[PDB]
Amino acid sequence: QVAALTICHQDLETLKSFADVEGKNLASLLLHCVQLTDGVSQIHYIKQIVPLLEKADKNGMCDPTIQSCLDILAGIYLSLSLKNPLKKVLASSLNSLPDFFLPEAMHRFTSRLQEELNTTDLYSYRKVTDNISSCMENFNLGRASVNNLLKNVLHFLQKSLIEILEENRKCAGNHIIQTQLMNDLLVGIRVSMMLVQKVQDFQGNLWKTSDSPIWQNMCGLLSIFTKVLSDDDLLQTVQSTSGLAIILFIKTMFHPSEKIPHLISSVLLRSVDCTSVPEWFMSSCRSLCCGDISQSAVLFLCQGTLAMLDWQNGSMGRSGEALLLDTAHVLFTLSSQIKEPTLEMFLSRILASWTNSAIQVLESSSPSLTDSLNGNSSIVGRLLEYVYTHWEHPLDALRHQTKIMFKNLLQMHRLTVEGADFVPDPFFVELTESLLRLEWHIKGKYTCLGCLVECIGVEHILAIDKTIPSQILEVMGDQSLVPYASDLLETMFRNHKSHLKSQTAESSWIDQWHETWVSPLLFILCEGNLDQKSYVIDYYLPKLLSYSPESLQYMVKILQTSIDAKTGQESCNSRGALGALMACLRIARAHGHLQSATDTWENLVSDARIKQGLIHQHCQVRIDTLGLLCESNRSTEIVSMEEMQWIQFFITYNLNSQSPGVRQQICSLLKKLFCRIQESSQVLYKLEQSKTKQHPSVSLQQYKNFMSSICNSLFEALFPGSSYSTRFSALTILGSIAEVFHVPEGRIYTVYQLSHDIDVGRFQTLMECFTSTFEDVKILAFDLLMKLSKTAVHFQDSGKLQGLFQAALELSTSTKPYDCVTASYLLNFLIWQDALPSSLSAYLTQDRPAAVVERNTLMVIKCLMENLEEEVSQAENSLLQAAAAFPMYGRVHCITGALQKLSLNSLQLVSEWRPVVEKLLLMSYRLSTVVSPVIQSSSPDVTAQMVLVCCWRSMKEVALLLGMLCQLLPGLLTVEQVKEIGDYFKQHLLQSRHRGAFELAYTGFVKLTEVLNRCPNVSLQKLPEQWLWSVLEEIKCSDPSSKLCATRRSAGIPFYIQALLASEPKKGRMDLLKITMKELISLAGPTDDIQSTVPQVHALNILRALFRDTRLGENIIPYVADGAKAAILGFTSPVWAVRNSSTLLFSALITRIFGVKRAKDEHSKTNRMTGREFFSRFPELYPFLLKQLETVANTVDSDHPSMFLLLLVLERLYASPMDGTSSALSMGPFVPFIMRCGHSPVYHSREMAARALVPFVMIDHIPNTIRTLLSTLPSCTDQCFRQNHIHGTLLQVFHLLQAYSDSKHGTNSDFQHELTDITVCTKAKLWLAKRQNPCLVTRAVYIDILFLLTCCLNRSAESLGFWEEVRGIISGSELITGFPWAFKVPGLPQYLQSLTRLAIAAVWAAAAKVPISFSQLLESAFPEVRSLTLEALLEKFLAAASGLGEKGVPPLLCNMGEKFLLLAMKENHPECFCKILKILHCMDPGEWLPQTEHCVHLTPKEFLIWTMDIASNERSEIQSVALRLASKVISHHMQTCVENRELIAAELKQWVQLVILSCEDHLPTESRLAVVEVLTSTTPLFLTNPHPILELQDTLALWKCVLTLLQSEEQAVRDAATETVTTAMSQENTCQSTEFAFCQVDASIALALALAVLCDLLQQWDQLAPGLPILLGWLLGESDDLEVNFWAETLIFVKYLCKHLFCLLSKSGWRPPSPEMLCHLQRMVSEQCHLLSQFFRELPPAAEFVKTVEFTRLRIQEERTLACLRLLAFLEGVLSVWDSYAESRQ
Amino acid sequence: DVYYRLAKENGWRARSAFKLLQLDKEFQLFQGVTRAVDLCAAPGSWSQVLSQKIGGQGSGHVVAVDLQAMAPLPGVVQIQGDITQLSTAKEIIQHFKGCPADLVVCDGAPDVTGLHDVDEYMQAQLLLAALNIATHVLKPGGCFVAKIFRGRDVTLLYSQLQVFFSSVLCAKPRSSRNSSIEAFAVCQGYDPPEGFIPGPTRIIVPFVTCGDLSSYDSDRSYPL
Ligand SMILES: Nc1ncnc2c1ncn2[C@@H]1O[C@H](CSCC[C@H](N)C(=O)O)[C@@H](O)[C@H]1O
Ligand SMILES: [Mg+2]
Ligand SMILES: [Zn+2]
Repeated sequence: QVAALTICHQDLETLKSFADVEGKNLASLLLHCVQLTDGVSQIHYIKQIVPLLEKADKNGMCDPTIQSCLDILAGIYLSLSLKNPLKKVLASSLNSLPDFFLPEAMHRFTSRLQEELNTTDLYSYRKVTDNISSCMENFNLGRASVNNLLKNVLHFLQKSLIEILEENRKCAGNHIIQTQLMNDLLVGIRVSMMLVQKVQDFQGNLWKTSDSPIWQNMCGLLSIFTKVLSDDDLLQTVQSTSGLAIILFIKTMFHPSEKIPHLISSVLLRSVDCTSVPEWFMSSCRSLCCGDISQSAVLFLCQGTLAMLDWQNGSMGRSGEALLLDTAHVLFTLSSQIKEPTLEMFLSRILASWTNSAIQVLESSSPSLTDSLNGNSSIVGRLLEYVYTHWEHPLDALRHQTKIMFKNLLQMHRLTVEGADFVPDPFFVELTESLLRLEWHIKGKYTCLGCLVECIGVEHILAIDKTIPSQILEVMGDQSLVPYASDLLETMFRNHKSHLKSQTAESSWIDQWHETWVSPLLFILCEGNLDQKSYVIDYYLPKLLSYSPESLQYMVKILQTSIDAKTGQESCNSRGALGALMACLRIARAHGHLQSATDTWENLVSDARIKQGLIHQHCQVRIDTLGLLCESNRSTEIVSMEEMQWIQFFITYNLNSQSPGVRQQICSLLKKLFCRIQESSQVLYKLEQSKTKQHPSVSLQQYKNFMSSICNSLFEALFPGSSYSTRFSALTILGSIAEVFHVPEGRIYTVYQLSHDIDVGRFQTLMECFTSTFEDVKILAFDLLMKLSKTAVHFQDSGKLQGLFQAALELSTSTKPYDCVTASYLLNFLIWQDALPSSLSAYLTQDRPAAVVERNTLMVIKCLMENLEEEVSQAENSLLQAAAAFPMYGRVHCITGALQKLSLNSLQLVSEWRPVVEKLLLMSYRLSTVVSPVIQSSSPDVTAQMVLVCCWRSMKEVALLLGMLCQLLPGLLTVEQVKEIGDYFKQHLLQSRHRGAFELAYTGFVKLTEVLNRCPNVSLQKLPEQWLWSVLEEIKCSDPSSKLCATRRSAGIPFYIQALLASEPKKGRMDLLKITMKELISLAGPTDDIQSTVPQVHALNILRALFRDTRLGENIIPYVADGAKAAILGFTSPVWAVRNSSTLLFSALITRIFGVKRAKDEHSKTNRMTGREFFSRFPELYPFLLKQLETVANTVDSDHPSMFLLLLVLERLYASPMDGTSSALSMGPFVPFIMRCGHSPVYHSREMAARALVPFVMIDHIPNTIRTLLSTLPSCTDQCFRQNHIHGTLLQVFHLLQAYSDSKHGTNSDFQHELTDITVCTKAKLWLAKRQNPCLVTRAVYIDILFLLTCCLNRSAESLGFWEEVRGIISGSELITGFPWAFKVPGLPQYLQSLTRLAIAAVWAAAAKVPISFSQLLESAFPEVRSLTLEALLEKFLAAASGLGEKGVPPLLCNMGEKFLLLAMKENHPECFCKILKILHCMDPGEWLPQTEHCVHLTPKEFLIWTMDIASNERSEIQSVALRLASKVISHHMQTCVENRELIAAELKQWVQLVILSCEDHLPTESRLAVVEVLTSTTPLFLTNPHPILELQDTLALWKCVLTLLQSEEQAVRDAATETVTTAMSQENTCQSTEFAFCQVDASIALALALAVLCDLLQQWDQLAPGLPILLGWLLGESDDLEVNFWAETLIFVKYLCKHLFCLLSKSGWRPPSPEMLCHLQRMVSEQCHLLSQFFRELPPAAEFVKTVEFTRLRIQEERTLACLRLLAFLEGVLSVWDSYAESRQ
Repeated sequence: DVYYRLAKENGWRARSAFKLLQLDKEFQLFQGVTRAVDLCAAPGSWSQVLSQKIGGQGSGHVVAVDLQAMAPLPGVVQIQGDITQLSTAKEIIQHFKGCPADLVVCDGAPDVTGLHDVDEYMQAQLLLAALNIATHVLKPGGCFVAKIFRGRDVTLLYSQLQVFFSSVLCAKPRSSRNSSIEAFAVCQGYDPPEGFIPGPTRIIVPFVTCGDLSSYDSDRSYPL
């Protein structure tokens, strides 16, 4: 879009006085140009302007016609805004004027500019400044003009700036006007800087005399700049630009140039002597001298110093270097004082600029500066401290600037040590080693290592540790670390390739490169876990393939081999090879690399491989194969026939994907495919009309057929009862088709049009998608219907549309809470296609389609309003029937939904829209008054629950409607109405007293408040601040008798405050926040008054919300510390409420400070920050915390303390591993107090102190700390024993030892000596574990320490003495003796567990080379001793038997079958019984089943009966374990002898019934997992047996279990069932039923494959005759015969079963012999058809919308019965019932 | 989940009702209970379950108490007040002179913040108050069910609870969110200390109020 050129009216005659009818002169061209509208031919004539002037280079004196022509050109140019490209157009044109005409144009354009400069309108100043700006850039016409008018332009700039400042200070209160004025100031300052920089007049002195007008204007400008810099109520951009300008002018205006660096230096140091500066400087820059300038002023001045001075070439010399160092010093001083967020961002930018300037200076500097700027200097140390403190700042700009600073620091050091011999500098090596000590979750580690890699080369980092690539790849399974790891790895291998192609110049280097970077990648791709695979494919693999595409050939050859060897074995590496190959090929094709070969290759992909990938079990493989087919580098490449067939195959099965991400990726790739079809069809058409390949008309026909069949599939996927994912996918892909093929409607040819394929019935189904319970489906259907052409009344007659309108009106008043959504969508559809009935024209009094949709909206809204008014009146009469018959919220919802679609800002019938809005507000208030008393209070054939539903839904709808109406930009909304709306929101949301109307009103109020901010009326935009003040002074004198409630976290007051604070412009000014936080922090402070509790309570309730709101975000940081103090000081208050509020606020503060949790469980170090970062961000907490800690420590000895919160904070701070300098704030002082906190008489405090002490101790100091901590324990003969002190000391040493063990485990070899010292110290005080110690808690902790020591000693190989001491501990324990007194002594179970762990450790130690034996541990009377022993035995057996690992049971557990067999019958503790059964399952039945006869007096058969009885009765994990055991026993019986099949028959039937039982619900997921595992293990025996052992009913029952679990709602069961299906299809007699043998497949196709295998077996067993009745009974669904499921569709099973039955009967021609067997089926099916006709008859009109659930279930049953009729009719060729039902229905 | 629906579909005031029922069929809480106390029932779903399973006989007496107000039920007496306050404890115990309650349930929880240590602290306070009420009311061998927050360290709570009860079990029903760390301690067989009144008490009561071991401390070397 362009703006039409305009001209001055009185110029017309002026240009008419020189025009000519013939049109020879330029004047006629001007006439032709000005009288136009298109801004395109004007441009052409503008070019031809130049030749017209060129063709008159003979006169020698400018023609007056040409004079007036150029004058009018100048006037037009100066009247053109900068948004118009024509302005630059004629600028460029006049740039090429002939040299003869220059002087007159100069003079006259000068005159025009001069008279422009004399304007005095304040708001016209911006245009003049923009004109001056334009005359500078590449416009030779204006450059000379302004060069001739320096005095005038400078005077204009000065006066304009002064006047704008005055107006801004006068227009206080309105912030839009102020914003415009600030922008004008900014453009003025920038233009002034441009002028000074870019005018060839300021060079030389030539004007520095005091009398020069230029000099005086410059001094005035400098004074204005200083005044605006020192100001603080302006935008910070203005002040920063002012500082730049100040430095530029000082540099320009100062005659003794060599003294400029010194003078500026003093100005920065605030040490300027007022008696030595020149007089003009003192006059203009009085603020700069004589002190007292803000910190922002100094910040911006040093910014300007760095930016606007010549640092290169050493022009400023030694004084320049001194200025550089002084600026660094000033910046570092400011860094510690600045706390405003925006000022911190500015300081980061300025520090990065300082590094740039240091680079430039250092390139030619003096040797003295080298010493002061090298990497070991103090300045660089401070810079590194800044970087380490700030790389993880919340603000993104901060972090980016820190990255720049770090890179520049390394460059500075390189420049300083250019006298280098060998590449690896000691500084770089030390930095690298220090960085490599950080954890891999530290995000700054990656960027810093990348910079270092580019500095010193990756070969040295690899030499330090050559497993780094693998370590980086192992974190790639965690998203939000993937980008950093990917970038680091990319930097690494780019550098490595550049290094290998160095001196060693051959071709073999690539091999090494491959084995460094590709082989680990292949291993991850084939065998990594799922998340790791997805993230590596999405983020890392494209980078590697793009950088080195010739590596693709290497990868494929490796993967293809691993594929083929798979067929040799009929391994995981051979199993993941297909997915990796598909990922590599998809990436290669999408980037156009060597794989761009016309159906994806000649031989890389085969039909079998592609079909296997497209249907694979892993979502990633399916997506990668689909992407290989769908997306290509060339956007118009032909889609081959093979790709079309594969895509149809894919669509058949992949419409029910459950992951929303997977579904979205599928839809996007399909859209890409449709775009390719559309774009290549145009190429085909072009070739066709252009009268190897296949005659493009053939390909066009193929495209048409393909698109038609795809649409057929998509519309088939909309069957009744279809899942949410399948409707979502179908509607998404249909909408994508409608959008993609809607392109060439302005064109001539289109290969496909969706509208042609839309029948009446397909339109009916699309509208019926409005009844889905999910709003996403409603939205997608609405969008698709709107995208179609000729749809409104083409597909619908008037009567049926009237029925639809009646249906929507009826849904708007239904008691079901979500029918109103359907009614709203239906009504919007009728409105936006002009399908409303004609009677609705009777509501209003009387092409622009906006006008007709507005009229329709008005009519429907008026109808709804009439109904609503009547219903509200009757509700006022009596609310019972209103809740029962006509709840009023449906109409309100429909009205709001109708309004939501309009553009409220651009209505056109305001005369009609005003009274309707008035009535709407009145009825909203009436309804709210009716239903609110029921919602604050309790209740006043209609239950109270539905009354409450009506009431709160009405509340919500009214709030949303008011929030909608607030967007009319108050006009249709008067100021009184807005005030009343705000009052309504305030009356609620502060008096609700209930959860309702807290979050209900908040959304509407937020909408109103944002609108109120953006409003230009001044009287309205002052409302939020006034409301904030009102509520604050309400808070102070709360008077607990008020309506405000303390429960529900507060009386909605936090929501009110949040909404008011939301009005503040984003990052704009945030002045309400400062006031609110000052007042709330003051209120929450300690109060002498007892009555002052409630104001202190609400504050902590409000503050909490303010500290977690996302909008306040980084603006709330400067208050955190204060808030923290409050919380902590509020934890010691005697009142309970203050402490509870303090706890909640402290939780919010912890989340705000340390961030959201990064992983579910471990929280190793993911939410901790170093002491340096924490105490740099909140430096006022270091004294406070320390002081507070000391206090509580001194309370411990001399006795609700706040020890808990202090320790909880302190536990999340650790010491920085790469602490280049010693800890400046030195967390060390905390250690003595933390230790003393361990002597608290509260268990939790002792535990917390033990946990918090760990981060504050260096690892190398842990041994000495442990020794000195142990030395404080009392010896056995001492006389002072304090149990709390001993327990705390023991907890501390236990946690310290645990931390010590988890490091220095294999890294060191010297810790053996330290461990020897530790164990000597522990042996010195072993007495606390024996029976002399009376309390069991202390014994337990000491025994835990001993056990940890045993674990350490075992893996680290004196020890003999330790072991005999441990044996002495165990032998004398109550584990052998027993507990004498029958009193529940504290700590007993914990003590028993500790003893048991130590005893088991002793037993293993003795065996591997005895105080107690496994045999007599298992006989102890304490269930927990038995449980621990059984757990140890179970893990041994599992690791030795199930997960063999080339191992066997240890020799000590060889003959335990009898023992466990006896225990199983003896045990009564369920938790141990389950473990006993698991152990029995783990052993070979051939070794313990024979012994069953005499050990427990049971034959194997009756033992099996016993196990099945257990499995039938229990309903916990023991059920699944018992089922597994019974199945194992049965399998053994069958596999040993052939005589068992006849003596286990009844047991086999009972087992089948048990499996069926365990398949059902009310059982844990483990039961169904166990069923699937059992069936998988016994497929070749009970499922695909060539000669079945069970009866046919039992075999089919097992198959039915498999099929019903394969449709389970939960993913693990489905995956396991697919594994069962793979086993079933992979058997010897079933390898031909399908083509996916030995393939793992998704559940969707697994259902079909299982049915295929079952039918093939039924034929193979030759037992089809009694089989068909059962399968047809499955088809009928005997369950009904008359919570939503996100995966299972009934009709999918019906369709697959019917299709395979047809295929079986066709290939067999089975022809049932006896009709009597099927006669029963015909009887029941005919009865069902009769009932279905009866039910469909008595169903009200438009039942698809009024009776959706009944209609849907009837339709599903009808589809079942029709499928069964189709099969029966095929078999009998009773089609009479078929015909009668077809006539009754159709 | 599914129980949020089933709470609205059925006559249950909240989903939490299904947590109580699923704890019967696995522990047989309602064996012979006649009078029961309900602590911290926000809408009253647990009170409703108890009334329908005990008060269905007719003589069942149920006392419910909460910090907020509740809609009254037939056969249940409601009390509004902080069970931490001594006055509320006294007025609760006022209902049980003579015949003691056979069952005491506590569903309370603080405003769960998300980080689990503070939740354990606050829940420990609430459980101490609930345990005080229990020991002051229910008959020996009785039942005490209490919501707990299973975090990293739960040994102390189990140790303290084991002292007063024969059996203590930790259960997570199906209705409890799998992401949530809540659980239920079911305490079977109220077995109060012999010398305990609402010797042994000097060691138990300090340890139950807090992990106070300042009863085994001595001013002379321990006897052998
Ligand atoms: N100190 C205290 N005194 C009394 N009730 C408390 C309390 N702290 C928390 N609560 C109560 O604990 C409950 C948290 S959820 C309660 C759920 C309820 N039992 C049900 O059947 O669904 C709320 O009722 C809250 O009021
Ligand atoms: Mg509500
Ligand atoms: Zn002075």
